[PDB]
Amino acid sequence: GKLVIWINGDKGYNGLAEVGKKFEKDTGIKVTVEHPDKLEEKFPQVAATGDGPDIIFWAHDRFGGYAQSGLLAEITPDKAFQDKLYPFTWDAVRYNGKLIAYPIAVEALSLIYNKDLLPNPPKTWEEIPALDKELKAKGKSALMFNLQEPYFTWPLIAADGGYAFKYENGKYDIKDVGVDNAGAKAGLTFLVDLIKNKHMNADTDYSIAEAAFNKGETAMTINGPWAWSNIDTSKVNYGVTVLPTFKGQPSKPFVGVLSAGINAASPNKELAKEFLENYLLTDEGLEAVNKDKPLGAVALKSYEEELAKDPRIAATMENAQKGEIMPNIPQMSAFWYAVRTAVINAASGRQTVDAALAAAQTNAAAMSLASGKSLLHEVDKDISQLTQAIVKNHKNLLKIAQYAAQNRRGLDLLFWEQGGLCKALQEQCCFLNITNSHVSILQERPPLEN
Amino acid sequence: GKLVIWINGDKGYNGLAEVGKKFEKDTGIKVTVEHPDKLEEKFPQVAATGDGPDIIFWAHDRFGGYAQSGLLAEITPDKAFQDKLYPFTWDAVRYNGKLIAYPIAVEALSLIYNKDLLPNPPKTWEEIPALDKELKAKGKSALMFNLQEPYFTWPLIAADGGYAFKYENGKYDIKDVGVDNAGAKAGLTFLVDLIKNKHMNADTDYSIAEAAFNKGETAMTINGPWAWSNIDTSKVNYGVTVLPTFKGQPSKPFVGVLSAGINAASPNKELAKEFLENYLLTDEGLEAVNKDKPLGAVALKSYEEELAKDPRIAATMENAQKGEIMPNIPQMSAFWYAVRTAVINAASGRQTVDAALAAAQTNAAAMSLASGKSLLHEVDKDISQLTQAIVKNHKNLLKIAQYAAQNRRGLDLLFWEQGGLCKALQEQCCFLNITNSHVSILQERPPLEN
Amino acid sequence: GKLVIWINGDKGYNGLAEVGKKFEKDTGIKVTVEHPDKLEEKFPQVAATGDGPDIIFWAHDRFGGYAQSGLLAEITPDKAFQDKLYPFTWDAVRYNGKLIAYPIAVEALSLIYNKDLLPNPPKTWEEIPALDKELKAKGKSALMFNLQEPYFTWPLIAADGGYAFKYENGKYDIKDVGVDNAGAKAGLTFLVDLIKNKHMNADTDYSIAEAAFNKGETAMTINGPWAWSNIDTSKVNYGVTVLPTFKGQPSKPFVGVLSAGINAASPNKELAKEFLENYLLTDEGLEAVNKDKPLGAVALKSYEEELAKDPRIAATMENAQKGEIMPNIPQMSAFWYAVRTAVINAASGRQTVDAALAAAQTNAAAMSLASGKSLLHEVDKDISQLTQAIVKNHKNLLKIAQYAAQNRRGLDLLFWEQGGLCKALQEQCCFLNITNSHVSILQERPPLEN
Ligand SMILES: OC[C@H]1O[C@H](O[C@H]2[C@H](O)[C@@H](O)[C@@H](O)O[C@@H]2CO)[C@H](O)[C@@H](O)[C@@H]1O
Ligand SMILES: OC[C@H]1O[C@H](O[C@H]2[C@H](O)[C@@H](O)[C@@H](O)O[C@@H]2CO)[C@H](O)[C@@H](O)[C@@H]1O
Ligand SMILES: OC[C@H]1O[C@H](O[C@H]2[C@H](O)[C@@H](O)[C@@H](O)O[C@@H]2CO)[C@H](O)[C@@H](O)[C@@H]1O
Ligand SMILES: [Cl-]
Ligand SMILES: [Cl-]
Repeated sequence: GKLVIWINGDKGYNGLAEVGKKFEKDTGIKVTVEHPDKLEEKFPQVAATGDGPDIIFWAHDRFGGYAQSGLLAEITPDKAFQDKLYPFTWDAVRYNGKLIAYPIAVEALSLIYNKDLLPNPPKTWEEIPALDKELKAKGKSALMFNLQEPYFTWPLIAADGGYAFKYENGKYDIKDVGVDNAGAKAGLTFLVDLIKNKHMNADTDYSIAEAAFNKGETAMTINGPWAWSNIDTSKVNYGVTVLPTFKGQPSKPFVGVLSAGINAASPNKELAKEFLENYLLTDEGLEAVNKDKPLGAVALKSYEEELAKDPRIAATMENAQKGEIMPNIPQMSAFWYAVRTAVINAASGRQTVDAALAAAQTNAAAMSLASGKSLLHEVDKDISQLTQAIVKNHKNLLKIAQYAAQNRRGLDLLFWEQGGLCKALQEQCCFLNITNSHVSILQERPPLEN
Repeated sequence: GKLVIWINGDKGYNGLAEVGKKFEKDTGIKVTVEHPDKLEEKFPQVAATGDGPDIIFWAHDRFGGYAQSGLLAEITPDKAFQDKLYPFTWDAVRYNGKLIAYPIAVEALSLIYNKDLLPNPPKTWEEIPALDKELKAKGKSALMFNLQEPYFTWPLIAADGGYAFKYENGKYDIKDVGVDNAGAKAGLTFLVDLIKNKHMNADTDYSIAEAAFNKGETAMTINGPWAWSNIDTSKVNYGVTVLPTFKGQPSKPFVGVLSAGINAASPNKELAKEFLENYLLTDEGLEAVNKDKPLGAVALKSYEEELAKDPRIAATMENAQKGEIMPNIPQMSAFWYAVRTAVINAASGRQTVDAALAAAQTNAAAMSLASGKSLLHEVDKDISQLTQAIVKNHKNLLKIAQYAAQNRRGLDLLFWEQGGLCKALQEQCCFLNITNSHVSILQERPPLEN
Repeated sequence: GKLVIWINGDKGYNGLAEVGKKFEKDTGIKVTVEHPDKLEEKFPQVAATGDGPDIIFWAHDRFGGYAQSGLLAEITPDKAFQDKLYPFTWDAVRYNGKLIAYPIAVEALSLIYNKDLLPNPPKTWEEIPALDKELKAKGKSALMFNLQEPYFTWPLIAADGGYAFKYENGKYDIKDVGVDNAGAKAGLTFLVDLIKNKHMNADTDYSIAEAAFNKGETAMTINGPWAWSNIDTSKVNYGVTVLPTFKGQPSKPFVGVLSAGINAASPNKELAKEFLENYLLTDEGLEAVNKDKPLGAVALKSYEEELAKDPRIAATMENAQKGEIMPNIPQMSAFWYAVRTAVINAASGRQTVDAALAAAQTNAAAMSLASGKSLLHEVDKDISQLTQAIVKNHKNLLKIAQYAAQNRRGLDLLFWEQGGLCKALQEQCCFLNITNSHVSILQERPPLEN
């Protein structure tokens, strides 16, 4: 009989906490916003047991999976309301020919540079290397951004050719991935060469890249609206514009439409519908959240009209224009996971651009029972070994125990006219009651081939 | 040169032990019947190594898999003998266009109620809730049955729509499952609501549900022929009739034809053929087993004629009539496993009806090497941790040992004119020979990514 | 700026070490040959990280996989050079319609017998049993060979029908395997019957079978050119001829074209091209390696002309003629692995010919997330158990520690006018600083279902 919302801790939550009050005293219903880590992973797990938030906030790309796993309820926006929001963002939230989430805003990474250290930014990726040179001599760097999430480097990977799944005739092809073609390699190798050439680090993430640009330690960065807020507060004269090109090709970023979905396990299913339909998705609702952390190109037509006239937003849309709309299909988590590994491995040097990118593709396929078996049998040789080790420790323990007991025996004899050892020290007596049941249980332990 | 049969401990084994004697002294060949737990799982494992019984008894549904795994021999019933048994039960035991087992009897769950506590039983599922109310007030309950095996609750899941695989044009479609559609959810949610509303328990199984109906603690129950025996012995006036309806739809139970198969690793392959063809599948053979535990609608035409005129049997057939014939395809074990998990999870509340039922479906598909890899790598982070723990224990052990040795040192000095410690206590000396080889082996331990 | 080659330790490496010198002083570039165990497995792993050899030597069958994993560079043999080598061996090294390795020689197992113990060899498999009888009476055996690698017994498995993948219309069909058909079983059962009948052992490998034939302990053996060298040195009058027939059918051996590939991670990519194109693949290059360990039917036309006139080579080609060319497709490692398991299991009796051969086939398919899950959950019940065991050991350790400390306490009291225990023994004091951090870490340990 309440209402709980979940949003990314990197978005305008306190701003949503406000619209969360408008609902409370104007409806009485207590709204509560939460922002946990690994949100996209947590929800599906807690939601699966009937727990979790009534409303979930995340990009549309991973909703199809939550829907496939049957975790949310189909929303029912009255044919009228559907015309308050842009049609293209409605599709982004329509899975299996049905609506599964309320689009909130359109996001697209952009190129943020500090006009005070770089009045004129680079129009090409190819020149950042030599540009970083000049700045490194001055103490700072040229470009810094999160290298932990494929989301950021992907725009470069797609630039010269890379692509998730081919959208063949209004239908994405799962057997048609393109994470390991020419364009792909090209992009990744360049990015890596950047780290290889000390222009970039790899242990670098979000808080690391964010704190650096904001401290003026770097001239460039790649992010989305939500960031702008913290830069303003940092009094650094920044500028938002189109992303650099690669091999003459514009960086193709993956665009996502942040959405609000309704936990199928939710009892307050209408409370939500009305909170989003009549409280959030309003010009004054989108605004409160925006004052907290820029949403970008909101879906509400009325609000986008006086938001689109802003350069930071115009550039975000040009970027999304240059990019592609993320797919819905449940095969995203995999895809994304595949690319996270490639990028991290290739960058960390644990893999090669050619090797990493290949794995990504080939691995998107089914593993034989054989491997599962081999895997199985393998872990056995393993577990078994831990056992004997454990088992052995027990015995030795015992050998030590008896040894101790014996010594203690001689003591009691020395302190006999005292009452043995414990009585002569006038202290609580100790006791070697030693027993390890699991020791045996682990020996019986049937084979894992069952 | 002998002969061994395996049957479920819940069926008429001692009755088969008798026909097992008719074979012995009338052929000399010693027959032996066994009934182990997890029979359907055990056989494939022991049979795989050439061990196990010459003859196996279980429902036809899982024989295709034993045949696929190449565990049984094709039977050779002479075109004449095939007309002693009902044609429809012959199909149930024909895989890949070949015969793999001898059908014994047709089984179909029914509704058993105690006429003395409920003269008139419920014709609908929807009324058991309120009916359980009246009885709970009297001390007993309304319905109780095994909730550990999908077999029992399935009739409800299929009732309003659920289905294993769609039989498209004389061919079952593996890509066409129906464990997560409307009818499915409907049924499961109701069943769960029954437990949710304290009308039913979930930790409840066979022996629990069987002992309750037989003790008169409950008015209803769902089972098959084999059960009737123990009720008779319990002097409870029971009645067997059609299963209740759900949403106006009759509970569709999965019918199985208990069969006898021949271990391909069997040397006494003809001994079997003749034991089943000329000793078991005879009116007097089926009868002996029947006196032990009701087989149901046997396959032997002659015996079914004077068995079908029995209400308990008429109702069993009406039930099977209302239901569907179980598929042969090796993809049953999976399917069944999928539903066992759904039902147990949904009931125990560990999952939701919508979440559980979905898993069942989506999981019937292939997992990426990625997951296998992720899984792999994951278990590593794990195993490794156990190591260091183990490893650490060893060291501490040693620290303790030396500590002990030292103390012992001072003792020998106190009891020096005695011969040290051991000599003064005049007892076998203890010894700290401490060594854990596996400790190192576990350190070397290559990564699991190989 | 160097150059490293990897070849099997069972081939002519020192011979290649020589041609490795011709390159050095005639180019200055230092060449180094290595021969590690599990080469085919090692390379893909080290090559994946950018390490490993610039050139890899192994049969063509597993190159497609290295290419699929993107581990080698496409070679560029000038249209002219391609006519120095036999066209059929060029195909063997062409994957995805591109060249990935330089063919070196064509290999095909043969039948080696000691003319001095068996002037006339068996033309059929069926007679070795009774022939082994006569010889066993004389102290020796009839046939001995490596039973650890499917490569050797495969010629028998394919003889009467077995086959990897069906080559349908210039295209191998992955869904069309034939490791579990009639011919297959036939062959395997016979082979096994050979061991079952004490004519053959199963713990038998290469060094075991090689040392026996060379010591004159056996009259026959199955191997390839590389072997001949060691027999010559052993002064045993051997003979190389066609393989025995099975059920009237000639043993169909799998032929491989030993090839040299170029690590895609290689900086000396041209150094290689020139080492193989102008130094190795020359009549004098092939020769140096040949003096070390027979290559067989080399690919260099000029050298094959005066090599083919040799009986050992004529017979090798007749054998390959009777056999089939190994496929390129990455699905070989699996296939091979599948057959290694079948043969070892069937032979060791851990499985039956019918059961083992089936697994091989059915397992070449995808495993459900279910199994992965079941597997997962299963390992949990496992890991968890090891924990509590470990955990328990810790506690007991502690109980022992305190016990020890206490005893020590009484000692210090006995040796008080000495300075306690440590001071009376005038030795470094011991210390029970006991702490197992992982103990807790392992308790927190989230479930593996994440
Ligand atoms: O990097 C993989 C990740 O990419 C996208 O997530 C973005 C999200 O859309 C943005 O709104 C912002 O919060 O940052 C995320 C990356 O940190 C996908 O939407 C997401 O599913 C995927 O895992
Ligand atoms: O619950 C899954 C289970 O269902 C069927 O097994 C029945 C069997 O047919 C009956 O004869 C009786 O013994 O009880 C079983 C359930 O306990 C399937 O035949 C079986 O394969 C499946 O696992
Ligand atoms: O037994 C499986 C194994 O077979 C073939 O390997 C042969 C190789 O071709 C020969 O040149 C020689 O070295 O011995 C090997 C078997 O020990 C396949 O080429 C190989 O991939 C496969 O694993
Ligand atoms: Cl002690
Ligand atoms: Cl331990």
